[PDB]
Amino acid sequence: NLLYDSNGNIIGFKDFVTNKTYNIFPCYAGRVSAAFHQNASSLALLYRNLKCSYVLNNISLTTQPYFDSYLGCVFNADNLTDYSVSSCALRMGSGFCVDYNSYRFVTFEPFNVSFVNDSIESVGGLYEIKI
Amino acid sequence: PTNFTIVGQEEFIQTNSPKVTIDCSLFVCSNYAACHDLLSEYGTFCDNINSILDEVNGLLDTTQLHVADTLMQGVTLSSNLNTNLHFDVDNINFKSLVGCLGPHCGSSSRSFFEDLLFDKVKLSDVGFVEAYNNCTGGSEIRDLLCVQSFNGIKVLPPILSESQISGYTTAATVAAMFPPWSAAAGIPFSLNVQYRINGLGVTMDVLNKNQKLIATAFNNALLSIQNGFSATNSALAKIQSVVNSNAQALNSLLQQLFNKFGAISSSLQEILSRLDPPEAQVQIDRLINGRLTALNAYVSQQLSDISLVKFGAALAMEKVNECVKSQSPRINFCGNGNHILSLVQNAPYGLLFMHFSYKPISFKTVLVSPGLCISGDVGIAPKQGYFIKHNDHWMFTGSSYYYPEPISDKNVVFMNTCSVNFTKAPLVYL
Amino acid sequence: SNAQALNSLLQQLFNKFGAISSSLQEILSRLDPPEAQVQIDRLINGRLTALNAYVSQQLSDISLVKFGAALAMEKVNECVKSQSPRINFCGNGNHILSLVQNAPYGLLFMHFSYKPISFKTVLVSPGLCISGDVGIAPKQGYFIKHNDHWMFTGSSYYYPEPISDKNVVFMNTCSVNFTKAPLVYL
Ligand SMILES: *[C@@H]1O[C@H](CO)[C@@H](O[C@@H]2O[C@H](CO)[C@@H](O)[C@H](O)[C@H]2NC(C)=O)[C@H](O)[C@H]1NC(C)=O
Ligand SMILES: *[C@@H]1O[C@H](CO)[C@@H](O[C@@H]2O[C@H](CO)[C@@H](O)[C@H](O)[C@H]2NC(C)=O)[C@H](O)[C@H]1NC(C)=O
Ligand SMILES: *[C@@H]1O[C@H](CO)[C@@H](O)[C@H](O)[C@H]1NC(C)=O
Ligand SMILES: *[C@@H]1O[C@H](CO)[C@@H](O)[C@H](O)[C@H]1NC(C)=O
Ligand SMILES: *[C@@H]1O[C@H](CO)[C@@H](O)[C@H](O)[C@H]1NC(C)=O
Ligand SMILES: *[C@@H]1O[C@H](CO)[C@@H](O)[C@H](O)[C@H]1NC(C)=O
Ligand SMILES: *[C@@H]1O[C@H](CO)[C@@H](O)[C@H](O)[C@H]1NC(C)=O
Ligand SMILES: *[C@@H]1O[C@H](CO)[C@@H](O)[C@H](O)[C@H]1NC(C)=O
Ligand SMILES: *[C@@H]1O[C@H](CO)[C@@H](O)[C@H](O)[C@H]1NC(C)=O
Repeated sequence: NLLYDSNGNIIGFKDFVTNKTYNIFPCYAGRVSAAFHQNASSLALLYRNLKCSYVLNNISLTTQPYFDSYLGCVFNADNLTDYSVSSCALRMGSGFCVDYNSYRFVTFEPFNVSFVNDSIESVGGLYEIKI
Repeated sequence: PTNFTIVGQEEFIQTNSPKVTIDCSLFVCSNYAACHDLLSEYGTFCDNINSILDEVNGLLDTTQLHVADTLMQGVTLSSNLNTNLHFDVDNINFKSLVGCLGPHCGSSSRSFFEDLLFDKVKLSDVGFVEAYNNCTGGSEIRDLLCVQSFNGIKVLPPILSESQISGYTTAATVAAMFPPWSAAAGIPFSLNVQYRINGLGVTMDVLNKNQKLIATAFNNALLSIQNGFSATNSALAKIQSVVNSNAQALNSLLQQLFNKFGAISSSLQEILSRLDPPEAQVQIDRLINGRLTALNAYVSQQLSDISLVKFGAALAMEKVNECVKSQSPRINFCGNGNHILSLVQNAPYGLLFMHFSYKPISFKTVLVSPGLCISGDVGIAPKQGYFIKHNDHWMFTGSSYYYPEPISDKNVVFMNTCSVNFTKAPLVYL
Repeated sequence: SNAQALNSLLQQLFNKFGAISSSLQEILSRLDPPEAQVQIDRLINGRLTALNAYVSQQLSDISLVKFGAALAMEKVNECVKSQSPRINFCGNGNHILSLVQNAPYGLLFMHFSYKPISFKTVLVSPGLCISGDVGIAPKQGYFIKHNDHWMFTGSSYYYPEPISDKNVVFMNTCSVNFTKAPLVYL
């Protein structure tokens, strides 16, 4: 009548009155990430590995702006992933950051290569070098 | 030696480690008020565990930032430089070691080598993200990561993705092959290889006459290192070892929630539904003690293990500084044998170094002299090589390639008084 | 960190550890010794566990300061008293020298480096092939054209100098991609 795993958990079930096989899964009991800046008043919320629909329909219901990111669902922050910041104090992961000016979800690029306007070919056997 | 070749050797050095976060209350208790009221007596273990975990996770990010800064210390590239048609210089093919795909030169930094290396292990940061995204939805089998994430144990991604370290390694590799060559003291790659080979005791004539052969040997060694991964190589084993150890540790920590520890049951629901309140508070105490002991043991093990990967990352930084960007007079440091140069690439939780070495294949027996004494009772000693006698005339030869050369002032050391066991040759004037 | 660790170790004496009172003098008249032994056992076990955890943490932390002191000794040996041919070891950049001073629970190193401020673009050549089909290569620098003459310049400062025998390296056979200048007799 039951189906167990190789550890001692419960995955299966069989109703003896209807002859139907069911499965068992635990519902969400995760955690929330909160980014806060001492100059602001509100918070920047992040539900990791969750679609915004699952949060708005099952977890809770808020009246704040929200969007979907690579890490999860972000609340109280706009989508500005095309702007890079060198120095960040709110690191979220996977090269993302939260800036305050009002929270903005931006990228993290701390190091960049210095570019020079010189050629790469050799004309007459000579190269262009800055001394 | 009378004939030589170039060989390649790979090495993997671990830099980062998966970041594990545990929820004390959700691990010891679960949605139960009596368990929390009884745990409130031990009001110091959870905060200390959280503080130790945060201190552990901070240093990994700091070390990753240090490595990222070290990889791009003095890299200076050119603006008019694209990788879609510029991938070979001086008969050296390096297309399989550069990224920068597309017009924007971004969002795809891993090359063919890094792709082949990453396609072996799936439990990377992107792997953990894709695994955790599959816990809400689907009627497939229940993965262990999802049942671990619902109890408090969760793996968080690092602050810098692998696609950024790949773009740094790509720039570091490109900076050594196009002007300005700010990775080889400002000389081309072929001339740098020639000078490194000549510094071992090889003449310049054989290097100038056999440049294409050296390039072909370098390409063959690179291809061998590339296609030598579909085997039992130790690099892939070292890469899989950390993931396997982390998985085993997480499983052993999760299995601690199904032990009675001297109580009557491993579930608080069975205890709070069959025993009276004033007596049921005895088994919960034993369960809490056992779970706190397990958590303390895991925290101690993690804190003891972190220092190893920290020192490994320090050694990797030193290797990048003293083997890739420059060559230091240190024997058997970068690689075993006559070291020429080394290249660096990214790898799951660390770096992969490819060292190129000079290996002879055929030898010839000769007679040599450590020094000579000439007319003015003046001693002459070889710089790097030996003195031979060919066609009844003293000449000089190298220590790594048999090529006789006439004795000149550019390969000898003078001494105002020669030793007592020097060959007497009072017919050589300089 | 030391202050926080000491405070956390001190706060362990105010916990009950499942007993009826956190203090030891409190339960000496309101409870019998046969019933107070079990209460004292819990406190003893908790305090011993806390002490063992603190000892383990200290023993784990000592190795870090040991490695740091070893690195400081190596730095003093190879950066202050002398300069070893190692790149990006003492500092980050063109290292010149370093000085050492005493610091609370450690040492402070002051490294001095050479930093350019203005650049000039020029045309350089990695080597030359001269009259006797012989190759000449710069030791540390480049070969440039100045006043229609082949001169030598440094890699860190622009100063044209005449080509001599103390700043070049000779080779009996020049490479295939060396600049041909059959007028520079040396
Ligand atoms: C968040 O912002 C990013 C960047 O502005 C959006 O990504 C762009 O989406 C448009 C429309 O799909 C594409 O045409 C662009 O090519 C995308 N750019 C990049 C860099 O990916 C993204 O769609 C926005 N919304 C979300 C939910 O991420
Ligand atoms: C000498 O210079 C020539 C000209 O740049 C090189 O010839 C080129 O070599 C690259 C790399 O193999 C090829 O992609 C080009 O197609 C070649 N161009 C021509 C016109 O042949 C040559 O390889 C250089 N030789 C050395 C030893 O550096
Ligand atoms: C379920 O299956 C058993 C055996 O095939 C049968 O005896 C029983 O009547 C079934 N029950 C229903 C509700 O169909
Ligand atoms: C808010 O930002 C301003 C400008 O950066 C700064 O002067 C001020 O100290 C900040 N306030 C707090 C509470 O940090
Ligand atoms: C979440 O809410 C949706 C919409 O009300 C519903 O269809 C779904 O069954 C809910 N899921 C859970 C786990 O409650
Ligand atoms: C490069 O990084 C530095 C410091 O991190 C920053 O000041 C600069 O603006 C960056 N440049 C670019 C083009 O991102
Ligand atoms: C780069 O240099 C070329 C020639 O000197 C010039 O035509 C071009 O405008 C320069 N570009 C920039 C961005 O300075
Ligand atoms: C050195 O070995 C290679 C490969 O065996 C061969 O092609 C070449 O001719 C050899 N050189 C000499 C001088 O024997
Ligand atoms: C997640 O589920 C989807 C269902 O289509 C599947 O295609 C994908 O491979 C799964 N990912 C992982 C990491 O299991």
